[PDB]
Amino acid sequence: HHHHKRKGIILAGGSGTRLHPATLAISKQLLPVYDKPMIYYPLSTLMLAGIREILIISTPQDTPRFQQLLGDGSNWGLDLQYAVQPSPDGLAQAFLIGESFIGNDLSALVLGDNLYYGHDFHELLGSASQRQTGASVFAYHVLDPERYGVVEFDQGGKAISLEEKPLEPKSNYAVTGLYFYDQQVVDIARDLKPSPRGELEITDVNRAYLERGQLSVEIMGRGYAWLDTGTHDSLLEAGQFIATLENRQGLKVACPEEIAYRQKWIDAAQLEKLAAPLAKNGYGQYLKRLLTETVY
Amino acid sequence: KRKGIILAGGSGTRLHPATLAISKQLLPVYDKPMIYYPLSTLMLAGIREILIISTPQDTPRFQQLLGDGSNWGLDLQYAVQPSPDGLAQAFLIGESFIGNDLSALVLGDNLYYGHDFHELLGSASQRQTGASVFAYHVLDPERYGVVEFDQGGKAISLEEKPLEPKSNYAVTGLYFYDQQVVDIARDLKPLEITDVNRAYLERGQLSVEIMGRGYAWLDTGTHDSLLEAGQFIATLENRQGLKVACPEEIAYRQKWIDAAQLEKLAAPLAKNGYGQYLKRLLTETVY
Amino acid sequence: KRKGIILAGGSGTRLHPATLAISKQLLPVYDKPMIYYPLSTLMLAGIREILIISTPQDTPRFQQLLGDGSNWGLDLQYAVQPSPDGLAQAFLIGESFIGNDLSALVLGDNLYYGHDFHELLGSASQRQTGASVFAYHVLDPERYGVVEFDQGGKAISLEEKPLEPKSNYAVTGLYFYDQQVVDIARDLKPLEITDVNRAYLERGQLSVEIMGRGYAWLDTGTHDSLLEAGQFIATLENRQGLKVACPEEIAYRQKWIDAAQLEKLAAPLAKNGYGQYLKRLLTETVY
Amino acid sequence: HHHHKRKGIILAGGSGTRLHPATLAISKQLLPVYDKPMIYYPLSTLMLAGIREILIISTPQDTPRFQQLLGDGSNWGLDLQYAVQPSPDGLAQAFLIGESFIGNDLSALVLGDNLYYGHDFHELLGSASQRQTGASVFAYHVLDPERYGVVEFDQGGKAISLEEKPLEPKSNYAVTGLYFYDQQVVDIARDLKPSPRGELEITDVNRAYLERGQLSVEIMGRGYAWLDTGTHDSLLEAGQFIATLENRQGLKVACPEEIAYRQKWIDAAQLEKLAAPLAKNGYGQYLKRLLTETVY
Ligand SMILES: CN(c1c(N)n(Cc2cccc(F)c2)c(=O)[nH]c1=O)S(=O)(=O)c1ccccc1
Ligand SMILES: CN(c1c(N)n(Cc2cccc(F)c2)c(=O)[nH]c1=O)S(=O)(=O)c1ccccc1
Ligand SMILES: CN(c1c(N)n(Cc2cccc(F)c2)c(=O)[nH]c1=O)S(=O)(=O)c1ccccc1
Ligand SMILES: CN(c1c(N)n(Cc2cccc(F)c2)c(=O)[nH]c1=O)S(=O)(=O)c1ccccc1
Ligand SMILES: [Cl-]
Ligand SMILES: [Cl-]
Ligand SMILES: [Cl-]
Ligand SMILES: [Cl-]
Repeated sequence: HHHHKRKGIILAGGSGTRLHPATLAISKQLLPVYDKPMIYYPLSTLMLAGIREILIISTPQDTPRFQQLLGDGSNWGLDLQYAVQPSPDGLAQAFLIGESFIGNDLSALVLGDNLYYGHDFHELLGSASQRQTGASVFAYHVLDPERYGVVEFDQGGKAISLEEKPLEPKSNYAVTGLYFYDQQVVDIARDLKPSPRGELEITDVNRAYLERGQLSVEIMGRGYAWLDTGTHDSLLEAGQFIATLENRQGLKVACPEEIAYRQKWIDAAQLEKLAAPLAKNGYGQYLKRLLTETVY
Repeated sequence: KRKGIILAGGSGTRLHPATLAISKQLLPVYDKPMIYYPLSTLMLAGIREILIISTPQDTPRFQQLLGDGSNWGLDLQYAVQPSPDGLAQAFLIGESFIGNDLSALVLGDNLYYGHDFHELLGSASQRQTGASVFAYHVLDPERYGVVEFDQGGKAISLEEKPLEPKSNYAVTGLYFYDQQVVDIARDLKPLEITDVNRAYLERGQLSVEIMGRGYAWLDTGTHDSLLEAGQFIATLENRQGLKVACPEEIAYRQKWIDAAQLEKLAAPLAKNGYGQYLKRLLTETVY
Repeated sequence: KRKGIILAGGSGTRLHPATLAISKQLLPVYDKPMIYYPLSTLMLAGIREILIISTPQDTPRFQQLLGDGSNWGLDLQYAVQPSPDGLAQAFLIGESFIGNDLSALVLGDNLYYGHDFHELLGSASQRQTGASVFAYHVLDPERYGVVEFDQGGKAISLEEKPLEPKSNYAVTGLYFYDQQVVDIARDLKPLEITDVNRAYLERGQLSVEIMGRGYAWLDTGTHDSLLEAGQFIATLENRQGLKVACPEEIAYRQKWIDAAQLEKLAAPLAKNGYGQYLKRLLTETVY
Repeated sequence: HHHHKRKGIILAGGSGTRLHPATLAISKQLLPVYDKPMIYYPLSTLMLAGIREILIISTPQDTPRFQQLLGDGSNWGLDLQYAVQPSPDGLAQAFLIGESFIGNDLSALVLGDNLYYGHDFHELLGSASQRQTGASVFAYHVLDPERYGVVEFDQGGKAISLEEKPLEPKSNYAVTGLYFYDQQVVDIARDLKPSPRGELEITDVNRAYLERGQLSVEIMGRGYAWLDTGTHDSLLEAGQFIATLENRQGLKVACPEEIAYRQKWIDAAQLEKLAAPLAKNGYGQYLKRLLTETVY
C-alpha cells in the first residue's frame, strides 16, 4: 500500500415501546426537536467534527424513512450510507455492523438522540478528532449520573474507573453519547461478551481503552448544554430550549445546510438550490439569508 | 345518526423540515400523535363512524397507525385529498361516506380541552337540522373565520381571514351539519368552509354557540404553537395523573369496548406509562 | 352572608433566595402577583369581605399592594400569623373577623381555572349549613389531604399526607364553612385543616364535590410548579387576548365597580398591556 | 502619589409601569428568574469578570430592598455600595451618579436585567477587563436588532458605526448590556446632551470611544446565550431556560456564593456558614455539596 481520516456512525436505533404511542407512528430520531428532526442534531455534531462519511444505523423498518429524509448526503457535501440493526443488542454492536464501513479508518460514534449546544463546540471536537491514536470521550456534570456511564477521577483529575449505570455512582460525571476511536475499536468490539442485561456495552469498550492507558476523558464544561431526549418531558424541554435560542438570535442550531456551507463542503450556488423548495417557509428564507449575511 | 370527518390535510412545506420525515397530524403533542386529539373529540361527541381525509402521501400512514378502528369500537374509513383546495372540499370527497346522514367535521390539528366538553358537543350533535359551530374569543381573529354579533348577541356576518375583523370571536375547527351540506358544498365557487357556514347563516339555520374562556382551544399550526400545546397538555397530565384525549379510555368509558378488550390494548404498551395507565383504568374509579 | 380568608402564609426558607427579596404570594405568575388568583377566586364566589392573613414581615407588603380594596369594590382587612402553626389557625386569628357569619378559606398559592367555575363555587357558597370542599384527581396524593370514597361515591375518610393514600383524590385549597368552624377550630389539638374537615365529616355535614378533570388546579409551591403555572396562564392569555384572574375585570362584571371607576384604574396602567386591556373592557362585549 | 483595578456598576433602574401589575409589588430586578432574584445574574457576571467593588444604582424606593437582599457584600467577599437614580434619565447617567464611586479607576457597567450563559464566559470577560485603555463592548447576533444599540461592521470585520434603536438596522449585531471603560468615561459622560428621547444614551458614550479609535467590539458568539428579560414572556423563557440547565446538570448558573468560593474571595469555613440558614432547601444543600464535590 502507498499513502498520499475519520468516519462517522450515528446509532439511531429502536427505542422500544417506552415512548409509545408518540413513537407508534414513527421512530424517535425522526421526531422533531422544535423545528427539525432529531437526527439533524447528532448529524450536525459529526459535521462540526469535520466528518463527511457517515453510517446511519437504524431498525429495518426505519431505515427507508431516514433514507428519504437524508438521501446519500451528496446535496450537503456528505456521503451517507445505511445499515440495519435487526435487534437492539447494545450500542457497541454498531462496530460489528459498521465493520466494513469503518475498514481501516478512525471512527466516531454519536447517539441518535443526543443534543449538544455551546461556544467553541467546533474546537472541542477538533482536539478529539485530531488525536489519531486511542479513544476520546467527554464527561459532563449531571444530576442523575445513574442513567449513564459514570467516570471516576482521582485527585489529580485522572480518570481511574468507568461504570455503566451504577446504582451508586462514584461521581456526577456522565459519559456523553459522543465517542472518538482509533483503528483498535472493531477488534475490542469483537471480543466483548453480552452484559448481564443482554447488551454489548459501550462502557466495556471504553474500559478497554482505559485499561491500556489510551482513553482521553475531556471535560465538557457546564457552559455547554447536553440535553436529554429520553422522555416525553425531556424532548419537550429540548424543544423549548432550542426555540428560545433560535428566536432570540435569528440563527439556527444544527442546521446541516449551514454547517456544510460554512465548512466549504457546498458552495453558494448549491446552497441557493436547497433554499428554493423551502422558500415559502422560515427555514428556506433562513438558508437564502445565509447567502448574503456575514455571521461571525 | 351522525358521521365524522377528520380533515388531516396537507400542511405544505411550512413546517419543513420537521414534516419532511412525516406528516403533521402524526407529530406528537406531548405523549401522543396529534390526530388523537380531534379523534378523541369526535368520540366524545358520540361519533363512531369516521372518515380520515389526508394527502396521498399521508393517508396510508394514518391507515397503518389507526387501522379500521375496530380495536377501539370505531369504524374508520379513509380518503385522499389530491390538492389542498380548501376545507369545504371535505364534503365532495366525503360525499358517498356521508350518504344521507348528518355529519360533523373537525380539523386535524385542532385541540380542545375543558369541563363538560361532552355536554357542549351533546347539544350540538342533538340539533338534527341546520348547522352548529363554536365561536371563541382570540387575540388574532385575522387568522380565522370571524363571527360578528349584534347587540342582542345574534350572529349577523361571517368573514374568512378579514384584514379588519369585526370582532375577536373566531370560528373554531369543529363543525356540525345536517343533510344539506353536501349540496351547499357542490354549489360553491372558488372552497371555503366560511362560505358553507355563510349559506347556513343566510337561511337562518346557523347556530353559533360561544365556547367560553374556561375552555382551551389550541392550534397546532406552527412550530411555536405545537410546542405550547405540548407544554399545556404535559402540565395537565402530570398534575392529574390522568390523560387528555386518550382514545382507548374514551372508548372504554363510552362502553364501545369492554374491560377485556381494554386489557388487550394495555398489553403491548405494558412497559411504558401509557400502557400502565390503560391497565390502571381497569381498577380505578375516576369521576 | 359569607366572608373570605386568604391564607398567604410563611413559606419559610424553601424558596430562598427568590423569596429573600419578597414573599411568595407576591411573586408573579406570568403577568400578575400570585395573590391575585385566590383573590379572584373569592370574588368569583361572590365574596367581597376578605381577611388576608400573612407573616409579620409580609402583611404590611400585601397592605401596601392591595389597600382596603375600595378601588375594586371590596372590603379587605389584614391580620398576621406569627408562626406557621397550621392552616386551621386561620380560624382563631380570623375569629373576630368571621363573627357569626359563614366563611370561605382559600390558600394563597392555589390557582384554579375552568368553565363554569363561577357556578361550581355558587353551589358551595349557597349551602348555608355544614362544610363544602373539592376533591381533584392528582398524580401525587401523598402531598395533600386525601379523600376516600365508598363504592357509592360517598366520602368515608380523610387523611393528611398519608404515606399510603387510599385514593388519588386530593382536597383542594378552597374551603366553605358554616358558623361551627371557629368552635371546631378552638377544640383542635396539635393545627390541621384536615382535622377540621374530619370533624364535619364525622357529623355527616361535609359535602365533597368533585372538581372534574376539565378544571385546572395548580399549585404554586415550588420553583418548578410556579414556572409551570406561568407557562400555563401565558398560553391561555396569549391565545384568547383575555385575562385569567384580573380582579378589576371580575369587580366590573360583578357590578361592584362601574364603568367610570374601571376607567380610572386603567389610567395609571395605560402605557402597558394590562391597562390597555382594562380600557378595552369598557367597549368590548365578552361572552 | 505613589503606586504599589476595575470597579463595577449594576444599573437596576426604574422599569416604569411596562410590567405592571407584577412590578407594583416589587421592582423588576428583584423578580426571580427561576430560583433566584434577577439581580443575582448581572452581579454574578461582574464577579466572573474579577470585579469585587460594585455600585448598585436603583430607584429611591427600591434601594432599601436591594440592600436587604445583598447587604454590603462582605459575606461574599465583595464591597457593595448603593446609590439612587431619582428619575430614569438614561443609562449613561450611571457615570454621573457613579462619579465619586469610580474615582480615578477603570469601570464596568452591566444592566440589571441582562442574563448571560456559556462556555469560557470567564475568559471572554477576562480579555475585556484586562485591556486597561479604551472601552470594550460585546456584539451578539439577534432577531430584533431594532431594540438595541446596533453595530455595523465593514468587510474586514471592523466596527464603523453605532446606532441606538435604529428603525432600519444596518446589521443584526446588537450591543449587549455589558460595558468596560477606562478613566475617560466620566468626562465623556459629563459632555453628553439628552437625546431626542430625553435620555443620556449609552450608545453616545460608545460612539465617542469609537470616534477616537478606542472601542473594542468583540463578538459574543452564537454558542453563548444572551437572554431577554424585558417582557413577561421573555422573563418566563429565561426561567425555563435556567431551570432546564440547572436540573440537567445539578449545578447552578449565577450562584454568587459559588462564584466567590471558586474565586477564593471566601474560604470553605465561610461558605459553610452561608449554607447553614439555607440548609432546609435545595439552595443551601447545594452550597454544602460544593464543600466536598470537585467540579471541573
Ligand atoms: C450553535 N452551534 C453552531 C455553530 N457554532 N455554527 C457555526 C459553525 C459552523 C460550521 C463550522 C464552525 F466551525 C462553526 C453553526 O453554524 N451552527 C451551529 O449550530 S453548535 O456548535 O453549539 C452546534 C453545532 C452542531 C450541532 C449542535 C450544536
Ligand atoms: C379532559 N377531557 C377528557 C375527559 N373529560 N374524559 C372523560 C370522559 C370520557 C367520555 C365521556 C365523558 F363525558 C367524559 C376523558 O375520558 N378524556 C379527556 O380527555 S376533555 O373532555 O376536555 C377532552 C375530550 C376529548 C379530547 C380532548 C379533551
Ligand atoms: C377564566 N376564568 C375567568 C372568567 N370566567 N371570568 C368571567 C367572569 C367574571 C365574573 C363572573 C363570571 F361568571 C364570569 C373572568 O372574568 N375572569 C376569569 O379569570 S375562571 O372562572 O376559570 C377564574 C376565576 C377566578 C380566578 C381564576 C380563574
Ligand atoms: C455557567 N457559568 C458559570 C460558571 N462557568 N462557573 C464556574 C466558574 C466560577 C468562578 C470562576 C470561574 F472562572 C468559573 C460558575 O461557578 N457559575 C456559573 O454560573 S457562566 O460563566 O455562563 C455564568 C457566570 C456568571 C453569570 C452568568 C453565567
Ligand atoms: Cl464551561
Ligand atoms: Cl367558561
Ligand atoms: Cl370536567
Ligand atoms: Cl460561539
